[PDB]
Parts: sequence; structure tokens; C-alpha cells
Amino acid sequence: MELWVSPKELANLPGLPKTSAGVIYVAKKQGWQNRTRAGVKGGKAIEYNANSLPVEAKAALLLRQGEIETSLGYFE
Repeated sequence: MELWVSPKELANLPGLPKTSAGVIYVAKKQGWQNRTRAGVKGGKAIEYNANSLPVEAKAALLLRQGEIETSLGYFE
């Protein structure tokens, strides 16, 4: 299953600090498989594979995933 996450979205999980500045800085302490995509905003956008995040951030991630955006607007 594909489920990448952005630093700004990690700035809210408990295990991870509340500011992307701490996540990206801590990202070097490990280097979770981050896929870059210089085609969204304009400056190499960093991402994080949810499968690469530990369990404390994963479980917390799926938590704030309740209703993301459109697509499943039909509440499934």
C-alpha cells in the first residue's frame, strides 16, 4: 500500500516533534526512505514513506488519516 507523508504533516505526531524543523533534522538521524518530487511546488519536495516511519509515528499517522481529502468523499 502506498502512503507517503510530508514533514509538515509529521510536525504533529507525538513520537515526532511538533515542528518539521525537528523532524527533518531528526530525519538525518535515520534517513527514512524519502522520495523527492521537484514537480509539486518548485524546489525538490521531500516526502516520508509511512512504512519507513517507526510504529509510534505510524499508529499516530493512521490516526490523523481519518478522512483525508476528496476521493472517498462517499465515506466509502
